[PDB]
Amino acid sequence: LDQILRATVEEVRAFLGTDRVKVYRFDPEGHGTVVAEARGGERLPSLLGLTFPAGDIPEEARRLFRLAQVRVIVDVEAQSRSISQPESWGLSARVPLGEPLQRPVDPCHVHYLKSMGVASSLVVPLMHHQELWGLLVSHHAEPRPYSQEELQVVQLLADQVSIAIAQAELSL
Ligand SMILES: *[C@@H](C)[C@H]1/C(=C/c2[nH]c(/C=C3N=C(/C=C4\NC(=O)C(CC)=C4C)C(C)=C\3CCC(=O)O)c(CCC(=O)O)c2C)NC(=O)[C@@H]1C
Repeated sequence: LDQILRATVEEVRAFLGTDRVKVYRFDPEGHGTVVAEARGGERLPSLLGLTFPAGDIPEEARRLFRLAQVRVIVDVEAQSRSISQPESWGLSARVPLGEPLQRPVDPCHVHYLKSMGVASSLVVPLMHHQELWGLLVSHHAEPRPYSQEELQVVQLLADQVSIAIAQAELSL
């Protein structure tokens, strides 16, 4: 899979022409690693082989990817801020998403991206069945809204990729 996932990121970037796009594999201990990444004009350094700390994503946000499978970051210019709430109570996957066309990320995450030279990035999850295997994400150094039609291409492409993770898994 590590090999296939590598080629998958090469085709993805092409379709989305995104400067940088990487695949994120989720481990059972919460830790994840980068097994796929592509850079345009060496503009963005390589992070391949680097391990990211799960602490980067508590759990509430991670659930949304498995519950509603929908999350995107708007132009850091719009300064969108996110925060926790006492109401909590997450919504099941049985009921409709009922979420805004956009998702704000707390300031602590805003800078994290800014420090990465990212302004607007789309986060498409890679899952199979009821479990989550990994997470996909595209980085754009410029504002660019998404369309329902174009959204499917990528949103679907990811689903087609997540499916590869499942079928290929049987191999190993
Ligand atoms: C600050 C106090 C906390 C923190 C920030 C933080 N990050 C998220 C969520 C995400 N962060 C990323 C980052 C990445 N993009 C990549 O390309 C990669 C490697 C391939 C990473 C790791 C992503 C994709 C997410 C998920 C999207 C989302 O916004 O949920 C959060 C959660 C958001 C929230 O607060 O609701 C936070 C807080 N990092 C820390 O260590 C602190 C805990």
